[PDB]
Amino acid sequence: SFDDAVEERVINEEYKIWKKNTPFLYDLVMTHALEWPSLTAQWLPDVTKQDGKDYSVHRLILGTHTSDEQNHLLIASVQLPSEDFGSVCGKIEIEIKINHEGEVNRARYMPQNACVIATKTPSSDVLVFDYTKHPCQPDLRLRGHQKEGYGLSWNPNLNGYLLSASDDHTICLWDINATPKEHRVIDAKNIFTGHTAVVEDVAWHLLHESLFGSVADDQKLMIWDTRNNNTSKPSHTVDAHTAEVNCLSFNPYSEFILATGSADKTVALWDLRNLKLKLHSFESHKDEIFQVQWSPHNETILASSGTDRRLHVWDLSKIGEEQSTEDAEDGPPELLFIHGGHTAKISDFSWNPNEPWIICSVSEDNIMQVWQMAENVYND
Amino acid sequence: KPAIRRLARRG
Repeated sequence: SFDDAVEERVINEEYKIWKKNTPFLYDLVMTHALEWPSLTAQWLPDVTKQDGKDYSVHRLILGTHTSDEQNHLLIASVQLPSEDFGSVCGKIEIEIKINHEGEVNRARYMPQNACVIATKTPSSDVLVFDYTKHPCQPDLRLRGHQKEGYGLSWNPNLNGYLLSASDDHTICLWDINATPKEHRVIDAKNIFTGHTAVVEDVAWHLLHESLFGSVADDQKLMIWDTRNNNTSKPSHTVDAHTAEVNCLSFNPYSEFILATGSADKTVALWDLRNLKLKLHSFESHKDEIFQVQWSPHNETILASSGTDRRLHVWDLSKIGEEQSTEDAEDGPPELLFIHGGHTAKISDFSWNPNEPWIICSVSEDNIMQVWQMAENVYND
Repeated sequence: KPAIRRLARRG
């Protein structure tokens, strides 16, 4: 296809430019190439150090994608710089591994116990593993629904309470510490219907154990309160976007601020104190936005990625301040950085919780990048 | 060199 070739040519040509600019825009850039593409990515909490070594070791929960051969749940170790056969190892290796029935849409560990890893299967089953019970048959199977799904979310204030979004217009909620299991299976403590179409994502409120937000193709954002009796009455419903909403994420330093990403090429800034008013809209992306993560370190900056192969980093503070037309190009003032090291759609990304500004993004070309934008791009 | 911020803006 002509349009394909043209695209490809632009992709490759810009990527050359990128590489050449690398030393100016970044302080760290690693580009590993997994055996199989990953659809998920999340940094584990822990960090491992050794006296003497000029690096610390961090880890990522990755996944494999092959509708052909065997799939796996992966744990990758990564060597990151410090303040400053039998041969030394590559900076990136795969420590743990676990055969997985079908690609891994998402893989997220449980806050209260990082050994517990929840999984989203291309099936209808939501799997749970303990990467210790496997030094593969999952330690838990979660009934709940019929269609496949990506949305997945552990409750920080309620050990075990996990939520999942699905293509069957519903949201399940199981307690992993579920009384009994009747054959490694937990049915579903609740199922939230109230949603016109496919639910794209789900997210527990960070501080209020009985709250969470859903987002779906029915272009709406719904806030829920498990304490309610009707599993159809969402505490609130917001006409968040024009197109389908693919994701939502709560700000780590707030109890009211939210953020959603839609196919409408937009990221909406929401405040629970008044879901009637959309605080602001981040524009610049040129395609669907499936990911939106806040920096675990700075309350004012968040990131977004999608089909345009670009990862955008925005700084709320700069929302407003006037800018010169010849500068007001490239994008709005809230736009702080654009990462264009990826050559395909970015399937997922994660902020390193321990090393401010280190981020890990995964692409469909099975490429994995661990980068960190130049300090002068955000300092001074 | 605040053109790095500008450079970062392009993409």
